Amino acid sequence: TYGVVYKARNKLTGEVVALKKIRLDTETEGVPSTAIREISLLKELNHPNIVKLLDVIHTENKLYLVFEFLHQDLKKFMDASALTGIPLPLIKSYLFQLLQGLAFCHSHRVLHRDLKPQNLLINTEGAIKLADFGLARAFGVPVRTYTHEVVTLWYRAPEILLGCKYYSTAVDIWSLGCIFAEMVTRRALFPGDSEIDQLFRIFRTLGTPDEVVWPGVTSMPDYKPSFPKWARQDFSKVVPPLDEDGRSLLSQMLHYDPNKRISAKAALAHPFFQDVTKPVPHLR
Amino acid sequence: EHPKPSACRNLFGPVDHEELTRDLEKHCRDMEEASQRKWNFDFQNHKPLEGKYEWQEVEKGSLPEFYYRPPR
Amino acid sequence: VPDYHEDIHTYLREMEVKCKPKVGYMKKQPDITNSMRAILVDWLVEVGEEYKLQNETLHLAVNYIDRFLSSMSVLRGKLQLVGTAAMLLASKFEEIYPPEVAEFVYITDDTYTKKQVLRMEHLVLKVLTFDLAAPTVNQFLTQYFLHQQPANCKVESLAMFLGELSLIDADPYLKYLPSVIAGAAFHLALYTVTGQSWPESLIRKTGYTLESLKPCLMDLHQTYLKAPQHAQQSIREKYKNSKYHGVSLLNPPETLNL
Repeated sequence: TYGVVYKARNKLTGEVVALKKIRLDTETEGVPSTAIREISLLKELNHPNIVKLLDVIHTENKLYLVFEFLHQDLKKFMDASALTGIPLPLIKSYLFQLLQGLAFCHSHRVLHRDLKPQNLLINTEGAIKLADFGLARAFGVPVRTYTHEVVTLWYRAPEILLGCKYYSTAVDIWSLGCIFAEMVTRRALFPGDSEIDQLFRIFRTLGTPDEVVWPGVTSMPDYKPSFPKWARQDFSKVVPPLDEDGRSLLSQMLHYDPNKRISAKAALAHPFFQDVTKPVPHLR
Repeated sequence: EHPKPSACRNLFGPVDHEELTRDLEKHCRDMEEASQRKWNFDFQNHKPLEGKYEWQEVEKGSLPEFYYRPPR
Repeated sequence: VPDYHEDIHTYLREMEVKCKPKVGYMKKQPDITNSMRAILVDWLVEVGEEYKLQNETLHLAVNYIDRFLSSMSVLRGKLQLVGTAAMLLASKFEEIYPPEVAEFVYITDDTYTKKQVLRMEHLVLKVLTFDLAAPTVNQFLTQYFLHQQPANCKVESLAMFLGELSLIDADPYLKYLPSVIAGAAFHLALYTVTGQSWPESLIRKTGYTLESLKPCLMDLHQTYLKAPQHAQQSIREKYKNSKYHGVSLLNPPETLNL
């Protein structure tokens, strides 16, 4: 409550550790699933774009996790930077860094779910790292994990809202595309109140998902042909301050087909990423 | 119902409950040191034990919300 | 994912050696024998069939015990505790809705109290260092399945049967890596129902040839041919149902030309 966090710096030229406390009721199901899954999947992952789970300690009624310390989440930074807007080199850096971490996670059989801009942590060095792995679930192939509809509404893929049976690696790419398109304008693209209005907000920009663009939409459950015939908005207005190179990448990574959305390992060779360097933010 | 026919079946007869309890308890409280001294922190009761590490109190502000997120 | 599949397979191969029990770890145990491990795993399968648990949990659960009994000693009496806690820790990692503790206590006929199933999962999670994600013989057959013709039924179900028959007997299946056991299981059912041998697609991807699975094949056939006469008959009954194409009643092949 009061001492909710004990952030401990190091005196022997070491990193900064932070303490996350989990209180165990020890009455039913033992330790919760949301802790076991995160602890198991956050130790196999070691990339310079992921939080390092430095230590785990489990007492008779408490469970402490010693994490690396990152200064400012993306949400508060971009709230404070809304007046001047995120500079183009800075967002280029924050995209070339997150895509690396996402590709590494996908190649490491682990699937991230909720890429909320509150789950992305930056520091003074310009680095960025994925933070929250509680909803992460290892797949092996995308036909192993089922569906439970837990991810936050504003960042659900159009396939998840309609209801599927198995996930894929395109959910993370969709969320990453939303964040990219959203930091250029400093406005959440699709702030729907519920799933139905979220769908109606998605269709307004990318055009109604005709069978020409989406082969597997007609037979999809929770899809109906009584859908508005909204046009495909011109991308020159959806995000005005983008360069000529950035026109294509936002469109490929926001694609409809879950088997077409550009893979993270393939997004790093797209002509948008040609000259990327890391500046320092406003004191993190 | 008289308990499930196939699954409900004792395997290796009776056991000693008291000895089992003390054996589990020992090891439960044995988990100390090499972490309590590595992080020089009294993890038993959330006490910042003195040492090289500088444990500090942090207000909920000026800090990412990831470090005090209640489980859902 | 055909983009990341190669990297996932390489990572799985690399990780298969860390999450491995030591061979011949149990003869050192002064209270239990293989006739007890087989009984425990049999009871595990019977429980899993009566709770609608996913087949991935079983393969995981029997792994944790193999990484627990070879690290910390256990008496004869509290082995069922280890099995129950292994199921509890496996189901809270692979199942969407983990069953409650009271149900597991009810399963063992109220021999272990609710506070007793815990304080053991308390113990298991630290001896393994919280490394629960262990590659197993289900996670490898899944990768090998998508190369045995685009559409082939009754192959992805007998192979699972031969993979599950592995866990019952420690001798001599505790030596082969999961990637070799899965390869032998895949190339036995395929020869049983279809006829083609070890696919050429998976002899240039996994690196194994059909010569370097001969020990695994000769170990798996004997179990295939004796399964109806085994002392623990629950997996055969489990796969007798029509959910898995009823392959448990298929005639085993007699001889091989490998």
